[PDB]
Amino acid sequence: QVQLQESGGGLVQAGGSLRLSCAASGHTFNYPIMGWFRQAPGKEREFVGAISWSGGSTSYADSVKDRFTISRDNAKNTVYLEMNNLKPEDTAVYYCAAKGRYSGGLYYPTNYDYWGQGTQVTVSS
Amino acid sequence: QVQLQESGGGLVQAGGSLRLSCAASGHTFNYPIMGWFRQAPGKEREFVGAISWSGGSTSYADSVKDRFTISRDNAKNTVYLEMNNLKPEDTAVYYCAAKGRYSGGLYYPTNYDYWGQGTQVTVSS
Amino acid sequence: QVQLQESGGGLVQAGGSLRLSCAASGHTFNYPIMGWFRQAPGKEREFVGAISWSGGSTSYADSVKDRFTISRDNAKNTVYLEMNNLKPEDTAVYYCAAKGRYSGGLYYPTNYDYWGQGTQVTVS
Amino acid sequence: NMSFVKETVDKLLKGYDIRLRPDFGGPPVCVGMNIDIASIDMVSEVNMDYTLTMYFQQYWRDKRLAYSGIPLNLTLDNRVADQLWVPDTYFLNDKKSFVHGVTVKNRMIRLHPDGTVLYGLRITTTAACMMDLRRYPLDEQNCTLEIESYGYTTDDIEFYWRGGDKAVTGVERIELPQFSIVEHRLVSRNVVFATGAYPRLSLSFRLKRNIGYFILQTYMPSILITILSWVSFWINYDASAARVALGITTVLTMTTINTHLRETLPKIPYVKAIDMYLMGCFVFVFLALLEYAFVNYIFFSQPARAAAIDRWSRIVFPFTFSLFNLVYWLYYV
Amino acid sequence: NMSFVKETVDKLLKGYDIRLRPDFGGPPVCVGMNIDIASIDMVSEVNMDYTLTMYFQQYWRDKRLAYSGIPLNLTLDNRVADQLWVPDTYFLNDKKSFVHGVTVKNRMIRLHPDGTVLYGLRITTTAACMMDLRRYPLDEQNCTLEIESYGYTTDDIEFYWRGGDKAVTGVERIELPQFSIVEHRLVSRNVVFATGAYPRLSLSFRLKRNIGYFILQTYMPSILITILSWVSFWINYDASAARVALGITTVLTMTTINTHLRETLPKIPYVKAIDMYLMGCFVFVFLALLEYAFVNYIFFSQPARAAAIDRWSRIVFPFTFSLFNLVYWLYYV
Amino acid sequence: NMSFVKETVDKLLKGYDIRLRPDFGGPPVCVGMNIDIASIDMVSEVNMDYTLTMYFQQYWRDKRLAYSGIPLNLTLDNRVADQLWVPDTYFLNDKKSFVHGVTVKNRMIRLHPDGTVLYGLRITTTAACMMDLRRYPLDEQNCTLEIESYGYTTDDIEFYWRGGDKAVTGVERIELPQFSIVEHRLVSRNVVFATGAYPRLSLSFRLKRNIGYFILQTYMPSILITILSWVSFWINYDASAARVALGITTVLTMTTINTHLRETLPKIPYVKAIDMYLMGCFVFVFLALLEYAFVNYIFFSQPARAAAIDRWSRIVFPFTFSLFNLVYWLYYV
Amino acid sequence: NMSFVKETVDKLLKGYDIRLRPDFGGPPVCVGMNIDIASIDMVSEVNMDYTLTMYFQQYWRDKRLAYSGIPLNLTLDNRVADQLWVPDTYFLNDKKSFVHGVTVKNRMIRLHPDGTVLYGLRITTTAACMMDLRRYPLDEQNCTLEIESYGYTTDDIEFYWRGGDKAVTGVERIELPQFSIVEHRLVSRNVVFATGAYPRLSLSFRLKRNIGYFILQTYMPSILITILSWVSFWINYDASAARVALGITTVLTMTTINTHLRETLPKIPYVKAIDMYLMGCFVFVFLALLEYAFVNYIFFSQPARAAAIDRWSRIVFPFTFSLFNLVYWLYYV
Amino acid sequence: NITIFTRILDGLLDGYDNRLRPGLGERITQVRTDIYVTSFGPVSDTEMEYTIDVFFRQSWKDERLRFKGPMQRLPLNNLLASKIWTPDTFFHNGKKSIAHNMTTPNKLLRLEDDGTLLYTMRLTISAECPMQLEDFPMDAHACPLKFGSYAYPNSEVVYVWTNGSTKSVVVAEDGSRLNQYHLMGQTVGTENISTSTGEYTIMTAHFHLKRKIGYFVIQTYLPCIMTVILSQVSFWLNRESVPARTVFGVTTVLTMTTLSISARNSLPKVAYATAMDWFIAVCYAFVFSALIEFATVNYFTKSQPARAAKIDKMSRIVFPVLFGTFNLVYWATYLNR
Repeated sequence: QVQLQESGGGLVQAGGSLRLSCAASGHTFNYPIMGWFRQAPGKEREFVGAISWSGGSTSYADSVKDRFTISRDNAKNTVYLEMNNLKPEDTAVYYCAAKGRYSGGLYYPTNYDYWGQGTQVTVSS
Repeated sequence: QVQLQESGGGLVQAGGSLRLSCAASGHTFNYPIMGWFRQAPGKEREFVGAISWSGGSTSYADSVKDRFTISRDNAKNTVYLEMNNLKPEDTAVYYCAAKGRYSGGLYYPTNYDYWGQGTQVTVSS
Repeated sequence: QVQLQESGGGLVQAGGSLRLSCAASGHTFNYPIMGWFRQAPGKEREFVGAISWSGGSTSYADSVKDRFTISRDNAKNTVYLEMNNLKPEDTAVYYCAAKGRYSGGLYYPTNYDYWGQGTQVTVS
Repeated sequence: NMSFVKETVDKLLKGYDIRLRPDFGGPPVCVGMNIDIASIDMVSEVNMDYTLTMYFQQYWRDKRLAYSGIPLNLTLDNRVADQLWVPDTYFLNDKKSFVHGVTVKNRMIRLHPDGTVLYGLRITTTAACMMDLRRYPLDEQNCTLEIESYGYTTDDIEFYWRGGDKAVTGVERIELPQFSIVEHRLVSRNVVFATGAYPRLSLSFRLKRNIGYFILQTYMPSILITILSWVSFWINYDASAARVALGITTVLTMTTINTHLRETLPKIPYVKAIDMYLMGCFVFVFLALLEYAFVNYIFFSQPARAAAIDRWSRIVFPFTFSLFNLVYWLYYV
Repeated sequence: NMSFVKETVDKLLKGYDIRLRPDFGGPPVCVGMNIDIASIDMVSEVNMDYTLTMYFQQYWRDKRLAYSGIPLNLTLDNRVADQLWVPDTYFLNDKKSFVHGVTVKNRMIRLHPDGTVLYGLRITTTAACMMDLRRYPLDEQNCTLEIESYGYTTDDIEFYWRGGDKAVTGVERIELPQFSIVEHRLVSRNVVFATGAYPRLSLSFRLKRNIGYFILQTYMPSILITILSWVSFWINYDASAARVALGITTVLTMTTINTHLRETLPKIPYVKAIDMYLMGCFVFVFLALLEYAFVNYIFFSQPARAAAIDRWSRIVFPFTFSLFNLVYWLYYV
Repeated sequence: NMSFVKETVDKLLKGYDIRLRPDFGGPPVCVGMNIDIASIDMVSEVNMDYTLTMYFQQYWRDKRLAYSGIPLNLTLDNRVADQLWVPDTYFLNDKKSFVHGVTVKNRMIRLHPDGTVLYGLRITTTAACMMDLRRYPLDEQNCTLEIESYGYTTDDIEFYWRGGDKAVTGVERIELPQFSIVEHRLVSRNVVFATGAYPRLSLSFRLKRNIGYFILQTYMPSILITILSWVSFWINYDASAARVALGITTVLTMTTINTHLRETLPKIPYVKAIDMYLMGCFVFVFLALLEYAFVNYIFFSQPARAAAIDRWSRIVFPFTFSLFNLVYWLYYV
Repeated sequence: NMSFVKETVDKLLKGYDIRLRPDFGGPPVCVGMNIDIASIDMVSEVNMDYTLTMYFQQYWRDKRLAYSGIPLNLTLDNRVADQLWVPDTYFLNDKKSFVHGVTVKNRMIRLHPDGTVLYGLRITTTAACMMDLRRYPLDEQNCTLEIESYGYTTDDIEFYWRGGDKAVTGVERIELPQFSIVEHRLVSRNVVFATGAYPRLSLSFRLKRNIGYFILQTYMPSILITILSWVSFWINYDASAARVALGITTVLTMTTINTHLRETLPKIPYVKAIDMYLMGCFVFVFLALLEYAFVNYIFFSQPARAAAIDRWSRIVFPFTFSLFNLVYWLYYV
Repeated sequence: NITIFTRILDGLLDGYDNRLRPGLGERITQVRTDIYVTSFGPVSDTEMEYTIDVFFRQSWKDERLRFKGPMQRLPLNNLLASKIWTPDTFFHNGKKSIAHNMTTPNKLLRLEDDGTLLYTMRLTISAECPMQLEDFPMDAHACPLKFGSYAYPNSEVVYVWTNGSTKSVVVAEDGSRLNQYHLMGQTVGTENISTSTGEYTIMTAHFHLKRKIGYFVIQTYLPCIMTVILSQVSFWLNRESVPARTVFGVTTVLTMTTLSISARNSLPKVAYATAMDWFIAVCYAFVFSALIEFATVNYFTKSQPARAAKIDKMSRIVFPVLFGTFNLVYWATYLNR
């Protein structure tokens, strides 16, 4: 019912900067929180960030404590992901996804319903 | 004191479609849920479907799903029975009735108080 | 984030009567109840009195019952210690401090958060 | 006979532990549920919640309880429920609930020789649901109801509905005055918390606003004051001291509608759809008083300009306001 | 003697099971009931419910309890009720109820040597009933009360009233201020749910509105403003700047009646009968201001037309409004 | 197997005292906590409190409970909680609270072979917090929540959070309409009463007002009445009997705003920031009526002075009021 | 060691009667109390009551409880309170109270080897106090709190405070918005009922109104309308049709103040001090309209009398009203 | 010693049921009853109920508690009341009651050698009373408080007042917080009400009340008469005030209406002919009537201003007379019933 779409791939040298985006559609009122992950080239995904519907809070994970700043737009129904000082351990696909309202903890991929096909970002030496 | 009126049926051969309707007369406030029957000549009484008071809510039997539609309106306070997909096994005197507000199971014959009688539908091939 | 500052003390002989100044700066509403203190040179520190922030109430130690008084301001919100009947046992450096809304009984020193550099007040 | 049954129950409870769920080491239990709705009481947009009353039923199958000698299917008193095992079951989106205790506590125990146990209740629940009031009052609300276990993980307990064309009845008994019922959906998930994966069944249904009332409340005032703001164009300017008496009143009247009608309204920060509508009708009576404001400054220059203003006037307001309706009543529906 | 009775009761309870209804395998039990009404507190059209307080009584006949040696008919304390069997009984159309526990819990146990057991209660019940407000306030309400068993089917339990000219007393004690009592009816059904057929006794009674108050509230304002809208016809047009001061006020006054009198009213979406009435008196003062609107456009053409309008005027409004009464006050009664 | 576990629990409870905390003579117990927040219901500035609903969890380690023979990690029913030791834990700044008892009492017991005990709850709490309304409504509120033991001193019990980047989750689920969430802080103190030193963990978070609503309520009326107080300067004095009709109305309108808008407001004695604002706009329409008051006393002396007043007038009010905005909207933000 | 303590408590409770107070035949018990106040919630002049929350503590000395072998001072769980003796203690001037039961019931048991028993509680109390509103709102209220035993006479039980400079703490934590705290007093009586003499401890404290708010509410309207009733004296009588438009409005405005401001007020039958004040300002605007009433009857006789009235006028109202202030603001303070 | 009482206590409790009244097959039990009103509560006119706060006391004689002990007066714990027998007491109009359990449940047990029992409770009762508001706000009506024995007929339990018929009910001094009303007198009485089960015994305590009249005069009746005299002195205004009294006589009906709004603000809903509304309408009809005295002039004084000197000069000595005669008739009706 709620269709999602991202943009913003590319490749930078190590330590650079990059920005993401994710579009929304449909009855988005029933999905307050949106989030992101990274399917590793060998492994499964791991949590990185989540944002409230009103745009207030923005919880992170322990490795991505004050590494990446991630923001909010109610008007364009977009989420913006500012990566800075990038690492060679960040070459993966960042999938856009939402959560139902009364729908469990923040870190769990099984929880989410809708999924946008993310881009494959890489980084060099 | 609530007296019903049944009219609108006849003979249609196989593969046809026939509409029937039910007229109401009496203190119609404490009978918010009107319903329908069918009576096979060899068999017992059976339930087919019923309707709300506001009209936005329906309920249908499983076997006779996808061949009838019920809708009501307070023009003459009448209920309507639509048409599709005639099958010759359904030769049965049909019946129209209603139910008190706190009067129980909506699938069963004996829960209903005022039975209307009227037109049979005799079909063939 | 309360910043405080002391002034008013010095070298006063016996029979004196003074005032000190705890300079309440920064936000105040998080810390209503404030109070004063004293500390002998060798003996451990102790409590003298405290006030309601709306000026409704004071409290005092039993040894200095009815002898010291504490002011209250709404304009600059700073407090003062006006008194009479000096006592030579009161030779102590003085201090002011503040507490949160739920931090226990008033008599105990470690329950308070902010501290200023006090004035040496000596009986001569 | 009376003699067989009393010692039969005592064999079923001598040494019966209450602290453990059945089939403890082995496979998880397979519990089915069943809901019959009596009525929905009221919906508070102020508190974002609603109140219903249901009939709540459960199955499970304990091998610890299996009589053999009686062909009948038993029925016990509700005080035996304190001496049996029940699964923990709670409602997630609730605020306050209770069990009716009118003469006794309304719960039912029914037994079967295999071990099938039926457990009925009767619960009134004040459950909260979030509302979107962007399209107020031409809105559709989706207020839900979710059911969870509390202590047991998905390795022990298994919720399931008893058929999607079943297990939710009493639909047409629902009579809200203000709303109307559309659709039913039934959900089975696997929600994972920090402890472990828990099962959940969810009940959800739409709510559609009955539109044919607020015209009588909100719209028909704001319809007519636009027309009463058009009286002055047919008024010849000899009542120039009395034209403004209309123009003060209508602007004042919209202020009353902005406030006295607001007393019958909820309180959200973001802008409702009727607020843009009441913004629109407020602007026209604000500009209709600004007709006479440009009259009295250049009437002394010439009345020939003032003779043509009501030729300009009554060819604009009965079309810009009419096109204001077709923007309004089509962008929503 | 004191000595016989204590060991007599202990023989009646040693080995007495509480988990089973009497005559378990055999015929169903035959339980009669009895209701005495204390008072009805209040009727909320806002919440569609009412609150009464009754005396609730029951019979049944247990062969497990049959003393022989005492000619008297016993009377026990209410704490023995936790050591006996009672039938499950609840109210269907209720919202909240309780049992009065002022000094003790108000329940009575009375015994008989055959086994006839009397069980009294005292329950205050907030029961909901649906209302029809098409003919508000010239309406008749039928608010009911239904009584069911909960766990037992019709193969075990049998409700019956103790005579139709009996078992409901305390009728004339009922004093509602607003309403009046008309008629009583007693119902015995066999309601069938998905589990099985259940018995039901139902209590129902009419409610008739006391009409002689809302004239003082609603009608006598709307009577007089029609007459105050008729002052202008006898007013000669020299106060043409002051005629409109009546015509603004009366249209404004109906708006206050549309709103301030609405504060003392319930909230339904469909149109009440007084709303058509307040629609009618609003139209006449809307057209009475449209008397002077056609005056001031063609008075400059001729006053001879304007000299005849009050010949047209006061021969229409005191008959179309009077015929508006006879449509109104006869279509309802 | 079923056989091992029942006698295993009975060995764990035969001779288990409930009256004493574990490691009684020795070192103090080391209890960790964990809070998950479901939602915050409402914030009453009238009562200075708020209402939330949390998931409350605890650890501790009893050596009295240590099974050995089972590799699994156990899970028991909530009725065993009346046969174990729990630490006393209460909320300090509350006014009324309870535990949800919908089907059972929502509490969880979980065991581990070393002795690690997990104890869950689900509590709705109405906790009070003091508010400062000097900068109303451009304010920041810091409403807190504090947790204490009751009977045990710091020599027996030791509260600690389970990691500062942990133990408070469910943040982004919080949806207040009126407010917004900013920041979290976690506190561990040693509060000393007259009896002895007690431990405390505290939860605190900011509240920021959503500003974009009260312009629609409070400001946009008071914006426009300043402009409607400026109509008279372009009005030529021929309507000297009708100029005052504006000047009475605007001063009257501010009185309605002083009172009818006050109905939607809290009640404190000290002066709110909007009160200085409503004092400011009241003064200008009080002085705008004092324009015409000095007109009518010296117009008879000369109209040449009265010809220059609107040269004085409309060069002062559209700048003193505009500078009144820049004092207002910059002293706060 | 764990071993000593469990059998020690069991020796203290084997054969311990709960039905009797200690030292039953001998001297009366000597129970001391101790109160710490958390906060006072709200004061309703409508209901004449207030709501606080305290910490309630007690001492006594039972010789039945005296351990010897342990140098420590014990601390037990609150479930042992149902197996000990407590004195009956209730509040006299209350209306509804309860004990907080958030996770457990907040009560504390502490022991000592001599037999000194400490018993803590945490009670929220809605206590009623009578108010005098003669000097409203320049009043001083003395709302109290009284504590009694219930069953025991003064031959068995002896209340006493633990030092007058003690036993009531948490004073400066009290933050009422509306009031202010002045003074504390502690009372010990011997109240005699029809049964026998019973002890009582009483807590009492003053309440002083924060005066600096009602000027903004009540006075500053009634200040300015006196000045707006003085506009007409500087108005030359050419607006004789527009002078009355002031004189109607101000008399109407006082009626709104008599009613709309009354909505924020309590309800007593006797006359408040602000009512004499609102009677006073109502009379002057009633007489200011009676200025023009004597104008229009003898203006036709001569304007020379009417030329001198505003010489009579503005030398009386700015002194009789000013002396009306000095009667008002000095008779109270 | 304490131990001496315990064997006397527990040796007494053996073989004592609490399911049977004493003298079950034997003679009738009498019960003595004492009521001590602590602090009477407020009255809501809308809901016809009132709050009362009592120290309710009961007393009777048991045979099965006699002993031979030293102390002869035994104050005991609450929990023995669960173990011993008490009779029951409901209230025939008790809508909601509370027996508090603040630190303990407020009960007491007191014993003697006779087996005389003392068993008291602290109740808080919101009971109801029907009102006849036909003479509002000049009412003086009785809101009683009946109670009787549940579950026991006449031939088993009889209620008797403890003291004589005067001294058995004690009102406190200051606890009468009758803002709105005023307390008049007390009256007790005993009855036998026959119901469906059996004929019972009934206690009755009337309470005569009277309203504080000194509020609604200045609350309501002044701006009535002020607006009346606002219309009646206005006859002495100029006939040549041609656009002036146009606006004037309008608002004198508005103020009269808005006063009737506030009059119907605090008034509770009835279906009666209330004497206040019976006074509002006459007050309401006179700015209705004296409007016509001015509104006739627009049709009249340009036609002929000669007869305007006939009747309008008479108008100054009619309408203030007839209103003034009305108030003498009105207050004569109600102050002496």
